[PDB]
Amino acid sequence: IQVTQSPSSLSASIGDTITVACEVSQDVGWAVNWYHQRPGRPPYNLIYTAHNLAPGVASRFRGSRVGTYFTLTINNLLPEDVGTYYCQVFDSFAPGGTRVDLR
Amino acid sequence: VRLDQSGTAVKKPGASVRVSCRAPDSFTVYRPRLSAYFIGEFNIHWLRQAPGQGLEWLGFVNIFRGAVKYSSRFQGRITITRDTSSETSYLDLGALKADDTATYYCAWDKNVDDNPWRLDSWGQGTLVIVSS
Amino acid sequence: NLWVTVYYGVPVWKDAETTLFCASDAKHNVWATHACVPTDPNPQEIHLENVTEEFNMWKNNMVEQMHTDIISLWDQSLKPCVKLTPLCVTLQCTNVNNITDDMRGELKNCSFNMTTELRDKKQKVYSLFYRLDVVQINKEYRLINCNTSAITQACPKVSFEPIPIHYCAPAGFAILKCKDKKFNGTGPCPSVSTVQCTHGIKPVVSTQLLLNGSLAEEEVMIRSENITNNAKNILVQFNTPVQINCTRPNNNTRKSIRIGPGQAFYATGDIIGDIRQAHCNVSKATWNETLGKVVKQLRKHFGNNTIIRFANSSGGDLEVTTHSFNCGGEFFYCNTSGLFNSTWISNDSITLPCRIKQIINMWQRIGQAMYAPPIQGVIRCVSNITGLILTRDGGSTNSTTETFRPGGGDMRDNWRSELYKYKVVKIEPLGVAPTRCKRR
Amino acid sequence: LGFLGAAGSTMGAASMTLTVQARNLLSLKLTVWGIKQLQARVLAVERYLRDQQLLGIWGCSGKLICCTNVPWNSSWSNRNLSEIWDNMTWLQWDKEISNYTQIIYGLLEESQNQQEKNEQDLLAL
Amino acid sequence: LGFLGAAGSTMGAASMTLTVQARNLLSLKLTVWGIKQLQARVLAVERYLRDQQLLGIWGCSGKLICCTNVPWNSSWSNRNLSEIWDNMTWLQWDKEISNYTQIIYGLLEESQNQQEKNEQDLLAL
Amino acid sequence: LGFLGAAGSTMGAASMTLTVQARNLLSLKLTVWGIKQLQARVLAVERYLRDQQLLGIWGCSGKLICCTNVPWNSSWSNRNLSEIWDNMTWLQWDKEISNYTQIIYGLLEESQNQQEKNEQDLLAL
Ligand SMILES: *[C@@H]1O[C@H](CO)[C@@H](O[C@@H]2O[C@H](CO)[C@@H](O[C@@H]3O[C@H](CO[C@H]4O[C@H](CO)[C@@H](O)[C@H](O)[C@@H]4O)[C@@H](O)[C@H](O[C@H]4O[C@H](CO)[C@@H](O)[C@H](O)[C@@H]4O)[C@@H]3O)[C@H](O)[C@H]2NC(C)=O)[C@H](O)[C@H]1NC(C)=O
Ligand SMILES: *[C@@H]1O[C@H](CO)[C@@H](O[C@@H]2O[C@H](CO)[C@@H](O[C@@H]3O[C@H](CO)[C@@H](O)[C@H](O)[C@@H]3O)[C@H](O)[C@H]2NC(C)=O)[C@H](O)[C@H]1NC(C)=O
Ligand SMILES: *[C@@H]1O[C@H](CO)[C@@H](O[C@@H]2O[C@H](CO)[C@@H](O)[C@H](O)[C@H]2NC(C)=O)[C@H](O)[C@H]1NC(C)=O
Ligand SMILES: *[C@@H]1O[C@H](CO)[C@@H](O[C@@H]2O[C@H](CO)[C@@H](O)[C@H](O)[C@H]2NC(C)=O)[C@H](O)[C@H]1NC(C)=O
Ligand SMILES: *[C@@H]1O[C@H](CO)[C@@H](O[C@@H]2O[C@H](CO)[C@@H](O)[C@H](O)[C@H]2NC(C)=O)[C@H](O)[C@H]1NC(C)=O
Ligand SMILES: *[C@@H]1O[C@H](CO)[C@@H](O[C@@H]2O[C@H](CO)[C@@H](O)[C@H](O)[C@H]2NC(C)=O)[C@H](O)[C@H]1NC(C)=O
Ligand SMILES: *[C@@H]1O[C@H](CO)[C@@H](O[C@@H]2O[C@H](CO)[C@@H](O)[C@H](O)[C@H]2NC(C)=O)[C@H](O)[C@H]1NC(C)=O
Ligand SMILES: *[C@@H]1O[C@H](CO)[C@@H](O[C@@H]2O[C@H](CO)[C@@H](O)[C@H](O)[C@H]2NC(C)=O)[C@H](O)[C@H]1NC(C)=O
Ligand SMILES: *[C@@H]1O[C@H](CO)[C@@H](O[C@@H]2O[C@H](CO)[C@@H](O)[C@H](O)[C@H]2NC(C)=O)[C@H](O)[C@H]1NC(C)=O
Ligand SMILES: *[C@@H]1O[C@H](CO)[C@@H](O[C@@H]2O[C@H](CO)[C@@H](O)[C@H](O)[C@H]2NC(C)=O)[C@H](O)[C@H]1NC(C)=O
Ligand SMILES: *[C@@H]1O[C@H](CO)[C@@H](O[C@@H]2O[C@H](CO)[C@@H](O)[C@H](O)[C@H]2NC(C)=O)[C@H](O)[C@H]1NC(C)=O
Ligand SMILES: *[C@@H]1O[C@H](CO)[C@@H](O)[C@H](O)[C@H]1NC(C)=O
Ligand SMILES: *[C@@H]1O[C@H](CO)[C@@H](O)[C@H](O)[C@H]1NC(C)=O
Ligand SMILES: *[C@@H]1O[C@H](CO)[C@@H](O)[C@H](O)[C@H]1NC(C)=O
Ligand SMILES: *[C@@H]1O[C@H](CO)[C@@H](O)[C@H](O)[C@H]1NC(C)=O
Repeated sequence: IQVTQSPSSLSASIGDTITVACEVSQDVGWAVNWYHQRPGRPPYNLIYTAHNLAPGVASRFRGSRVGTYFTLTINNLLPEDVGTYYCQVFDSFAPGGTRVDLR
Repeated sequence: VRLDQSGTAVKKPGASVRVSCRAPDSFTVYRPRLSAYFIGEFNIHWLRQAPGQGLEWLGFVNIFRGAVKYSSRFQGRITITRDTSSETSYLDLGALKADDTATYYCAWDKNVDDNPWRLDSWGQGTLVIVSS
Repeated sequence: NLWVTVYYGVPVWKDAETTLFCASDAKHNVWATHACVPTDPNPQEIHLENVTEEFNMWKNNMVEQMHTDIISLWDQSLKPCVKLTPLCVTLQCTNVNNITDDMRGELKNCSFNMTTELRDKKQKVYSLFYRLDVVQINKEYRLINCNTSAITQACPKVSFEPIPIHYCAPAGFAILKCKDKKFNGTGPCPSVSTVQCTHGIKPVVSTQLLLNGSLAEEEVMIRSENITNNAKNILVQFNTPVQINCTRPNNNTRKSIRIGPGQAFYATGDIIGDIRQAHCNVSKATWNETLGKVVKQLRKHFGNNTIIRFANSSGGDLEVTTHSFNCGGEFFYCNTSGLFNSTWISNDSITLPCRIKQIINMWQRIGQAMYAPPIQGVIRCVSNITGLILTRDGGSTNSTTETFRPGGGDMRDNWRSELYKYKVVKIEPLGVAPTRCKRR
Repeated sequence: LGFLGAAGSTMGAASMTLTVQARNLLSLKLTVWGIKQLQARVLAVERYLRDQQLLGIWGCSGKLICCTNVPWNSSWSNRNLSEIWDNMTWLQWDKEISNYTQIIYGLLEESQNQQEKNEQDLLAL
Repeated sequence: LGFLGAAGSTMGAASMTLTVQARNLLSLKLTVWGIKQLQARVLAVERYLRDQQLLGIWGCSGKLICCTNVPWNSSWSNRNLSEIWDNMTWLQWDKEISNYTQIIYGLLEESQNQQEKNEQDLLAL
Repeated sequence: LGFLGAAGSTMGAASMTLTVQARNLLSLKLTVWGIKQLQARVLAVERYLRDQQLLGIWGCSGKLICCTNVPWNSSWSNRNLSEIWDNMTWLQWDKEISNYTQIIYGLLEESQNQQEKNEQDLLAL
């Protein structure tokens, strides 16, 4: 089960809106999780099953599935959200991830 | 749940490394029907991250009966176990190469049917360095 | 012009969950069959037509309910039995005589100082224990479960042999049974028939091979939830049984030890005759043919040009790595590497070594552990074998050689095979329809 | 036939053999089996009694088929009578009315009560 | 009289004292006495409900005695009315017709359902 | 309104909202809470069954308000009809006739039995 993530990296200023795309070569249903890792910090879940918020995460992240395409909307970005986002499916993990930093 | 982890480690190539992840007061659940404590069916996943690149999945241990399952390309050199009495999980990685140096995370999975492969709580991460 | 009218006795059902009761047709046994209401000799099975119902074996409530029910039966059965707290004492253990090369240190001759009838004088008493049941500190050994959980000895009178039990929903409820032989795990089942009681369900206890199960009516069947998932166990159901014997050739003799005023503990006394390893015999040709059938039916889910490799268990506790099952009253843990060794690509009988444990803690419960009583004489138990619990190991996308190993462990997956074709429905005998009538 | 025999059949066949399943709506220590069976039996009696309550409040006690005096509001289902009674089985009909039961139930009881009151006022003369 | 008072009496007396012996068909820890009492009460309720449902199927609910629409086949019994109602006790009659009970019950059930369907069809006008 | 809404109201007002409060007459291991809940459920069912049977014996099963055939002896209460139907509440009326309650039940039962026997005799011809 191959999993790819786009874009490799992206940047946005404070308070903007961003999206991250995850493409799965197979139809894995809604079982998609996304994980955010701040630099020098173990990652913590924020969205599970691709449309239900994790415990203790702000509501500015909203997931969405369109077929094999998966993405979530990040609104009103604030500068504690700079880090690396990874989309994981089943056993596989997205190589690289997406680095988000302010410009 | 709190996931304490062992301290940083340095080993030599070709040796073995042992990493311990502790999850106190989380191996047992309540079965209100019988009204007795049981060992939960949670999965202790193990993840690794090389410096610079994204995370990778080594294996997981279902602690109900010590069932395990490793990744394909690590098989034959990684052994995963847990101790229910100590409520801990042990990763034993053998024959480390130069490229195996990295930070290892232990992850907790409630093994809920609705949410497959979900990790809630993560350990502080143990950095293991291999060199001569 | 139209008016509503109610219709009692309407044939309308809904999905629901409700407690169901046992029913078996007639010695005390661990399943309280003496408490089950007797079942009628001829169940009034009713075929249906033109009716399609969605079935979801993996979200079925019956399996979880019956697992809880079995746990309760087990706990309540062993509750009024002799305690074994005093056995947690220092043991002087020596290696045991006429033993082959497969019993080097397996059996330990352990003596202790259990109290006599009156609780004032100690008496030196010897017994035999299996090496998996002692821990070192001649040398000193202690019972393995003497620092984690208390031990209770099952009463020797009650038997653990599985006995078929029929599940009957209460009045106003029905059990829908899917007769579609090609019906896989989840989906609509066009040929569904109602019934009041389930067929003979044997609450067997096994981990890797579904002993004494129910056979599929057509070619071997594979079932899974999200078979793409690695974790989800891959249920198998054989069309044709694979005979298996799994006997113990020793002749251990029981001995009673008075550990208190009335409470007696049974210990493995002297063994008459020599000592040989317990083994399982499987006819190689039949197992090979069954594996060929299962790989033929398994290639469908992955492709015709894929490679399937059967490997032994990955590892873990003794009850998962080896095939663990009850027989006659003795628990067996049998090396299964002999079977899952093939590498399928596009007369003689195989023998599996076995070991015997006496402390059993299935459905791990923090605080209690059963001491299996010894069984006198040789024990033989022919078993049919009906299904396997395989799990697909992960694989890098570059390669196309899927490896299957006999995992399992959880008894819910074990029991989902026996209730794979059953559902519970609540009848709703009230309905409203338009009609030309108009009540006076 | 037998219990739930016409479950998949059309409206007409089911509406002719109700009583085959109406009659099958009703058919020691404190161990696990004992308490389980007792709860099952009590629950079955309670469900049948709630059903009897709903039937009695509509003034159709003891009748498998009874008629009412309220209009069939087309907002529920404005479909042709013949196609309803010759095409759709009871299950699909329920799946197309399940959203609209409570209201009609209430209507029934209200009408019934009103009717009873009126009847009483008629009989006092 | 009282409960079961007319048990030895003939048909004439018994068929007029139904209510007096139908009035008494229905009248906390987990101790042995407690569980026995609870099971007894549930059993009484279940028996009453079974009888009442059987009455309701034959369209005679709420009536002590009701008339039906199927005739008395002489195969069941050839005894004439007069000696039946002035000569033998209820228990004797029950023992005489006990082994014929299921088929006559089925006959009443089918006839009541058919009569209800016919009445509905007639009322459709 | 809802359950018990018009309890303190007049007979005239309360005698038209029977259904709204008659509808609400019917609405695990062996732990203390479980056994208490089970006992409560079976007790509620038993009480309702007693009341329903008492309705059924007087030939009013399935009727919220039924008319009878037993005369109202003025010894029970000689008050004018309009007075008791326009001023009192139901609680006061029940308190007034509390001690005159078994006698009227017996009279009702005998009257219904006699009426049923007469109806059967008439239906014979
Ligand atoms: C899968 O299903 C198969 C069914 O074929 C099970 O096989 C049964 O296993 C049980 C467990 O051992 C067997 O029970 C034993 O049978 C012995 C043979 O009994 C026969 O022969 C004697 C004369 O020698 C007759 O008197 C008797 O009536 C039988 O005709 C018995 O000797 C054993 O006795 C022991 O238990 C009894 C209580 O049951 C004690 O009183 C005795 O003292 C002694 O301790 C025992 O009864 C059984 O025979 C097997 N076959 C059948 C057809 O039942 C598998 O066990 C099962 N596997 C799993 C995993 O569930
Ligand atoms: C486990 O260990 C116990 C303890 O040694 C064994 O029981 C003992 O077996 C010996 C066998 O020689 C008994 O010796 C006796 O010797 C006399 C003559 O000295 C002889 O007449 C007797 O017939 C018997 O052979 C001994 O009494 C007996 N008990 C004790 C307390 O020592 C037991 O056999 C061992 N079991 C196994 C399976 O090895
Ligand atoms: C694998 O699992 C997923 C979810 O665990 C299934 O996706 C469906 O998700 C919706 C979400 O609203 C549920 O309502 C459905 O019940 C799910 N389907 C099933 C069959 O359970 C997905 O279908 C599963 N199978 C595959 C092949 O992806
Ligand atoms: C109970 O006793 C057992 C037996 O000694 C303990 O298990 C051993 O623990 C040591 C601790 O370092 C390990 O080295 C051994 O490998 C363990 N033995 C086995 C067979 O696994 C266990 O830890 C004790 N439990 C408690 C709570 O004290
Ligand atoms: C079990 O059979 C059902 C039959 O409907 C399968 O459900 C669909 O089957 C069609 C074709 O057979 C597929 O195109 C759909 O993708 C299936 N839907 C879902 C939700 O699975 C079902 O897939 C079968 N399951 C297994 C494990 O074989
Ligand atoms: C297994 O041991 C038992 C117990 O001794 C044997 O049963 C009896 O053994 C005694 C001697 O120990 C003999 O005298 C009896 O004749 C035996 N009873 C019989 C044969 O019914 C039993 O024979 C032993 N099993 C084997 C295979 O030898
Ligand atoms: C299981 O199979 C083994 C195969 O070796 C059997 O062992 C032989 O059994 C015969 C029976 O008379 C003996 O003569 C031999 O000495 C045994 N060993 C060997 C190496 O042949 C064993 O008996 C079988 N057991 C069951 C229960 O089927
Ligand atoms: C398992 O044991 C059974 C019973 O001992 C074996 O079945 C019998 O085997 C013998 C020896 O060939 C035959 O004569 C019998 O006809 C077989 N059936 C019965 C009912 O006795 C069976 O072969 C064994 N399984 C193996 C060795 O794999
Ligand atoms: C599964 O098979 C492997 C080899 O095919 C077994 O590995 C051997 O394990 C024993 C002790 O467990 C060692 O002494 C050997 O050196 C191992 N050899 C190899 C090649 O790994 C493994 O034990 C088997 N597991 C089970 C549960 O049967
Ligand atoms: C289970 O059976 C396998 C069969 O291969 C055993 O593996 C062999 O064990 C012997 C020890 O008697 C070693 O000398 C061999 O090197 C092993 N071979 C392989 C391929 O592993 C194994 O020991 C048995 N027991 C367990 C627990 O797996
Ligand atoms: C299932 O459907 C079939 C066809 O939809 C039903 O067959 C009808 O049977 C009646 C009884 O003789 C005929 O009058 C009709 O003409 C048949 N239908 C057609 C289209 O010809 C059948 O009755 C339905 N029910 C069952 C239980 O099979
Ligand atoms: C099993 O059968 C296959 C062909 O069906 C054959 O190639 C193989 O040698 C047989 N034996 C084993 C142990 O696989
Ligand atoms: C095993 O399967 C066969 C298949 O016909 C069946 O006859 C038998 O009863 C089953 N059980 C045993 C113990 O043989
Ligand atoms: C008992 O039988 C006699 C027969 O002469 C009858 O007169 C009497 O009434 C019977 N007893 C009762 C209580 O009916
Ligand atoms: C209470 O008393 C007032 C006084 O007239 C009356 O209008 C009303 O209907 C009575 N009942 C309720 C429920 O308010």
